[PDB]
Amino acid sequence: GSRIAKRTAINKTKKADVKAIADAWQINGEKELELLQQIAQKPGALRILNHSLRLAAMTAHGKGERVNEDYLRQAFRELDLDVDISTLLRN
Repeated sequence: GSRIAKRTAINKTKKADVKAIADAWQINGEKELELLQQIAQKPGALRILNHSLRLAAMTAHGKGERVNEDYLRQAFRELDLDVDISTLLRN
């Protein structure tokens, strides 16, 4: 049957919801792999933050993106997380 995972999982938890955004994606290379080493398998909640957390892997964001632990925030924050990171950007 359907292979739906355990929805409602703990994606970046709530307390680590903004701390993961820092050590979660390209923040170091070994400390970020750990977070996802136990987060993309038990998220069930990205979507909400994924709207702009999809950047965690998008290291080419041609519009606004830093290059380091900050990049993450400048990736899923430099924009807004409501429409700029949606599917609407160009003209």
